[PDB]
Amino acid sequence: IVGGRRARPHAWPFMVSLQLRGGHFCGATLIAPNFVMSAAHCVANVNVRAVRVVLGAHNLSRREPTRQVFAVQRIFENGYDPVNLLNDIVILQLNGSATINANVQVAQLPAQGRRLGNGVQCLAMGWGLLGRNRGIASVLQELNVTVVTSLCRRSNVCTLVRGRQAGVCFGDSGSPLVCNGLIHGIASFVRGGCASGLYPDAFAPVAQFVNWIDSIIQ
Amino acid sequence: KHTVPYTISVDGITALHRTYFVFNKKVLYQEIDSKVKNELASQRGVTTEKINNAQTATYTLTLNDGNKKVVNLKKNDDAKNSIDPSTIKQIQIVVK
Ligand SMILES: *[C@@H]1O[C@H](CO[C@H]2O[C@@H](C)[C@@H](O)[C@@H](O)[C@@H]2O)[C@@H](O[C@@H]2O[C@H](CO)[C@@H](O[C@@H]3O[C@H](CO)[C@@H](O)[C@H](O)[C@@H]3O)[C@H](O)[C@H]2NC(C)=O)[C@H](O)[C@H]1NC(C)=O
Ligand SMILES: *[C@@H]1O[C@H](CO[C@H]2O[C@@H](C)[C@@H](O)[C@@H](O)[C@@H]2O)[C@@H](O[C@@H]2O[C@H](CO)[C@@H](O[C@@H]3O[C@H](CO)[C@@H](O)[C@H](O)[C@@H]3O)[C@H](O)[C@H]2NC(C)=O)[C@H](O)[C@H]1NC(C)=O
Repeated sequence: IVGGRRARPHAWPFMVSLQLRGGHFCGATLIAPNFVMSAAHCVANVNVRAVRVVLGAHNLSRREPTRQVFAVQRIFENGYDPVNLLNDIVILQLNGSATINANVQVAQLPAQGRRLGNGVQCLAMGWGLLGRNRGIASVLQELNVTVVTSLCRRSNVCTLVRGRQAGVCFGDSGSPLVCNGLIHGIASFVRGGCASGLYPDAFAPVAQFVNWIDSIIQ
Repeated sequence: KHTVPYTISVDGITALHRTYFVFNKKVLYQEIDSKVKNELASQRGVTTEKINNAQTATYTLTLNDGNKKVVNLKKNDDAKNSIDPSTIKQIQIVVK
């Protein structure tokens, strides 16, 4: 997240870190005790058995007893197209069920088909780069953004910070976009580099996939 | 064991996952080309034809000294040349 602020510790207990070799590479969202939701491009051709699903984290540079760690048992997808990053969403079944507590909770999703208009105020978050050509954050970051439709495909939810250069950046893929308490987006891609102040950030539109998500997580 | 972050932009679109190449002990540029082209195909479905029909298709090494080397994915005259992988800071792969 470029141009954001540190989140309060465990402010967003559904926030997940996906790690390979002890390094964060993508975010995810806890949507059931044994399921997380992320971007399909995060796991499309990786060593899945090595992925660690880290719940209850806040500061990736500290040892944290609040954490619960799981493995990926199964990958569910729905028409992912890597050429154009369409339907960039995956549901990952865990090898166990999280214990719900103060630091680990499931997110709430919108109703199928619900579309957000221009100007809706949302919050983006993640452990991605703090600047361009940067390194991963230590502390979870958050960022006030606004939904926009200009330069956005109907198959995406797009957001912008008006008046300054701020936005999601590498390592933020897979992280939730929260809008009035509900997860409406999964961070997917940027155009013109991170925090261009020109192109909006693009998220996979969670509300278009809710019936499918529900059929998997019950 | 040196790790080098890289990004891929195709038709302006850049996926946001944090990705590294893992390699002191020099390698041929060809070894880097193979990995770059394979990940272009693996991550964004970019084919040999897409590369050949793009206006531009390159990857740029940003070195730790601050210099930048542009490698053409169409033509790599430096394929058989060598480079110290530990001198590389990041790689920007760009097809459009
Ligand atoms: C769901 O998966 C997690 C993730 O662990 C993965 O790690 C690989 C290597 C594989 O062996 C398998 O365990 C998982 O795919 C499991 O968490 C791990 O569980 C094991 C054993 O329960 C732990 O091993 C222990 O580690 C310490 C040293 O760190 C040893 O001294 C112990 O003797 C013991 O071997 C390991 O610490 C756990 N890893 C993490 C990151 O927590 C989890 O058990 C599993 N859950 C279910 C229900 O299957
Ligand atoms: C930057 O974002 C935060 C949080 O945004 C998230 O939370 C909600 C409110 C919404 O924006 C949503 O899309 C995201 O889920 C904003 O913090 C919130 O600000 C309001 C007041 O401005 C807080 O007060 C609450 O709202 C009503 C009126 O709206 C008040 O009467 C009550 O006092 C009530 O407490 C609200 O608690 C905050 N929400 C959280 C989670 O902290 C923040 O305002 C925004 N910054 C700017 C400049 O817009």
